[PDB]
Amino acid sequence: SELDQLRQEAEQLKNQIRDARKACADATLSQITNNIDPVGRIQMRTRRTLRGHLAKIYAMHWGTDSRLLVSASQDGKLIIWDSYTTNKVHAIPLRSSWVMTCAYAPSGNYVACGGLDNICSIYNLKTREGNVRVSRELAGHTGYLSCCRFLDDNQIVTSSGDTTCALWDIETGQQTTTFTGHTGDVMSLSLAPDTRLFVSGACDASAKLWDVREGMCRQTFTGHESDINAICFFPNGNAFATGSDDATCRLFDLRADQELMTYSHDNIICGITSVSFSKSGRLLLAGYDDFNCNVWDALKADRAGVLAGHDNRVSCLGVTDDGMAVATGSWDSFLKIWN
Amino acid sequence: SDYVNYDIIVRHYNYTGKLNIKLTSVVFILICCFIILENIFVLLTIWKTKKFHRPMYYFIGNLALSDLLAGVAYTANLLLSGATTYKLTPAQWFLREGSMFVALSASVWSLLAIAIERYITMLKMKNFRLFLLISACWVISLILGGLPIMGWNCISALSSCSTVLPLYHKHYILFCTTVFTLLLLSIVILYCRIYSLVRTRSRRLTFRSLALLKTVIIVLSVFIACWAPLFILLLLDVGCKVKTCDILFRAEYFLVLAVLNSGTNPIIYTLTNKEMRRAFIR
Amino acid sequence: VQLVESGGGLVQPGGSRKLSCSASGFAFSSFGMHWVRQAPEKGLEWVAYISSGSGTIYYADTVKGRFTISRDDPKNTLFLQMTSLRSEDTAMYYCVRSIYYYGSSPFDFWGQGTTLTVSSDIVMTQATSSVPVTPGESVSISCRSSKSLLHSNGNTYLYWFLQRPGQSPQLLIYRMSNLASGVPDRFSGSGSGTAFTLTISRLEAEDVGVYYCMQHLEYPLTFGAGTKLEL
Amino acid sequence: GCTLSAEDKAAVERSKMIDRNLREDGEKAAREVKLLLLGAGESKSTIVKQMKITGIVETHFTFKDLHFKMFDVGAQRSERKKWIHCFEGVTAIIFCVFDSICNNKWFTDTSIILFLYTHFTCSTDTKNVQFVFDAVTDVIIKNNLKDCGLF
Amino acid sequence: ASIAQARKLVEQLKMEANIDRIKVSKAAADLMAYCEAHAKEDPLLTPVPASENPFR
Ligand SMILES: CCc1cc(/C(C)=N/OCc2ccc(C3CCCCC3)c(C(F)(F)F)c2)ccc1CN1CC(C(=O)O)C1
Repeated sequence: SELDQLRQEAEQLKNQIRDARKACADATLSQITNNIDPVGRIQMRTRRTLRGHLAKIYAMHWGTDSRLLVSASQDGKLIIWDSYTTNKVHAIPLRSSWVMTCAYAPSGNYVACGGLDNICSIYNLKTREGNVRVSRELAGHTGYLSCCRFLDDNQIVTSSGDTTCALWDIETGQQTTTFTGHTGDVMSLSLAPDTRLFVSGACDASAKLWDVREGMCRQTFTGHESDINAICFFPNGNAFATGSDDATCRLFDLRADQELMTYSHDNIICGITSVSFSKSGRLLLAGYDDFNCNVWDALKADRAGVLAGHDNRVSCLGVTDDGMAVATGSWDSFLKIWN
Repeated sequence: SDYVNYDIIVRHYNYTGKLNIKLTSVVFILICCFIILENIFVLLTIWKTKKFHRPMYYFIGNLALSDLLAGVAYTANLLLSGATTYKLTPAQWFLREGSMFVALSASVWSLLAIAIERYITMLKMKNFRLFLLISACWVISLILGGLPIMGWNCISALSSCSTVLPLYHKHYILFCTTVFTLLLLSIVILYCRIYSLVRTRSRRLTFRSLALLKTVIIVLSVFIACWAPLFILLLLDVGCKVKTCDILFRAEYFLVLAVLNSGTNPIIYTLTNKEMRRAFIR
Repeated sequence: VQLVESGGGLVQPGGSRKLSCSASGFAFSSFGMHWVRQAPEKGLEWVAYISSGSGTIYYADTVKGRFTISRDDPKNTLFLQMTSLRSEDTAMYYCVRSIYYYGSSPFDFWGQGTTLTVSSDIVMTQATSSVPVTPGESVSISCRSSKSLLHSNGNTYLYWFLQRPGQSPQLLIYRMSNLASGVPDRFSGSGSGTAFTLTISRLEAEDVGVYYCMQHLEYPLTFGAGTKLEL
Repeated sequence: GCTLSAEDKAAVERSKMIDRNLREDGEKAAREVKLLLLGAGESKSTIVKQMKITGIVETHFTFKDLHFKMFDVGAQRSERKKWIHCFEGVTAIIFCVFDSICNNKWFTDTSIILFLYTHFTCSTDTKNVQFVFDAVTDVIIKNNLKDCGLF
Repeated sequence: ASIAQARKLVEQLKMEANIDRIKVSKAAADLMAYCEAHAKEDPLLTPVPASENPFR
């Protein structure tokens, strides 16, 4: 009985929200902003090529000094690099070879990783005995493990195919919060600069915005057609960019709760594997199934300044804090530095 | 001598019997144009397909480049020789001879490089040998090429010249015959061993097709079909004296069979590969 | 972590002797080792080197070709073999621990020593042989260089060590400005190329001894005379 | 390398040592076979017992100088792609007793072993090990011929 | 069974209903401001002399 009434209430709420969003759709981003010069042709080139991985690369992550890097691949290894001299600093062997993600601690003391084993592991770098050892193992998710990011030396947040996300306490080892509400497999997430919010995209084609402190769903976002593969976050703290399997990436602003602009081209009919921004928010960088990493603008919606060197699919790419370099890993087992 | 005196040419053509001795040129030029087009096309296709940046297609590209060099050298020998020889120094004469020998040597060596690598890959499984082999090929070709200037010539002992080439001792000819025999035998044995290995390891136990003979026959047959007449003619030349054999003057027609291999090669090493054909489709 | 070494005593002229060092508590095969000596009244003085991997070996110009250094990784022990001992070589000999990658701290653990008795390059000079001190007062020490220690890559390879009356040396400041782990935070040091000063705040007790400065820019490694605080 | 300090060369040496150890591991691990076991609802353990036998559970057996590792993802019986994101390069597949499996673009050239290549299993049919060994050897031969252009 | 699910959905939508929105032109001005403001430290957008680069 109450089901029909609640359905009608949900329909009314949906109509109200749609009309509230339409009440502010003044014009497109392009129309108000015809005052922008294109950056022009942007050409980069391989300064350094990092060699040593023996299988496909699935994830990388920069250190916070803009000089050290961690990378993970299916040959069951986790390497730390010196990008100035191409030296190798550490190499860490993993228990399970079906990994999917990794992170580095903003202080320099810890790294993390995980995948199909349903566990997230934590590694201490600065020990008094001169090696790297495991500090923690987090257990309690039911599906596989997709993404993770330290907040400090004692707090990490982690997403799963359970249709759930969680917050942990590394000292004890328990979830201090859980976030339920999706329907399909959660696939990605990005932290805000102040580490007080986060975003996460899933298989059910939607997204949701979450608050760490309180712990309930705040906002949601529709606009794609297939599942969501990649999500990053813009420098303001108000934006985040998706990249999906319908061959599209999209931009947004949280305070206006409506999609703004797309990034597509008919010559590309593949899926986006990864995204990332640049300091000014003037260089969106997106990898693709079709072997080459494009370089998009942000406001004028129209360009792809290829970074073509790789002979297979691109999995992952990221830019430093000082903003002077870019790395890409690939299914061909190479890492490359660019500027 | 001074390497610039003009009496050497007259004296040697006199002792030979050719001093008083063009549609062919047109036909051969069209052949060379076809060869150049084939080899450029093969290179251009391998370059622009990222799935092909592996050692195999590198060796294939080496063979294409060697064919490309052979064609232009043949054309240059067709033009710069003939009536232009009398008014030409012995320097350009030695230049012409070395330019012709080096490219044919390079082609026959690149074939052996490709044949050697395949045999190793048949060691069942799943940057050093590559450069070593390619450099070996090119360097040994260059070294063996230029020996006509390095003190081998019949400028001093006139009774030991050659009917087809007035200024080579028979020793050069014998040396080249030996190396050619060696390389041909090695290529034959390598491919027959590859086929025997697969035939043994598959058709020994019944499991729950090959069609590998269809390519070995083609490769071996075209190779031996093209190169046989020139090899036998150069061998026969040694056993005859000057002003003796009237067939020794007929070497103008046997060279095109040797040069025609450089145009056959792309077809064979492409069409039997199905991925290469579907790469040519676009 | 511990490094215990033995093999000392006294010998007749000419002669020979071997020394050894036993390690326990860390990953011995990823570190590189040193031997450092000290005469019964003078300063410190370096002897030899060996890398992790056994690829590089260095020797001091004073006795090069008459000593020998070697290791044994699977059982975690270090050796030094020396022959034809002269009357000068009477001193105490130490074993020091060291590791190099981007950001490591070298020279950060010393052993307990062992006593032996027998019957151009950069210069580093300590300011004053001894200074009178009073508790609770800020105090400062200084030594100086001949060449510049600053490199093109942007570092400055000068070091500071402290030795309390009756113990082994302890690392304080590495690569001229960085403070080692387990050190009270009241120390600090800086300087300008070729001129350097170590400074202490709120002078405590148990901070009596001799302060030393070492350079590590090019082999050989060189020491200063020492600067003793009196209390 | 003349503008290197005394401390930069020590870093270079340890990087070289790391490279050596990586190459040894890779040479060791390049010669193992990975098999993805699949099957319908209770259509599978009958084989899993015959060879003397939360999270991905993976088994392990050896036979005639080939190192075999088999995996199971049968817990997820719903339409599965967030596991096919990561199994793209497997050597073969083993059924036990279909449109989505054999008619996908990433499995364009991926054979599949079948149990009712085809075979019949009985109580004492220990030949179920020789059969899978033979099938994988045949897959490997085809792979090698296709790589070296000879096919 | 489904009563709790429907109630949770209704409450979540009701929570999402309220928001102090803004106008799109304000968002555009803010983004264009953050871009034109902090340009010069965006090297992958602005050349840097080769003598001061850690990557040659
Ligand atoms: C028609 C006369 C003629 C003949 C030639 C010859 C003999 N080429 O032989 C290439 C070769 C290359 C390589 C080898 C082997 C060694 C290296 C590995 C491969 C096999 C051999 C070999 F001998 F062993 F078979 C032969 C050149 C120019 C002229 C044109 N002259 C006529 C005159 C004019 O036209 O006026 C100029």
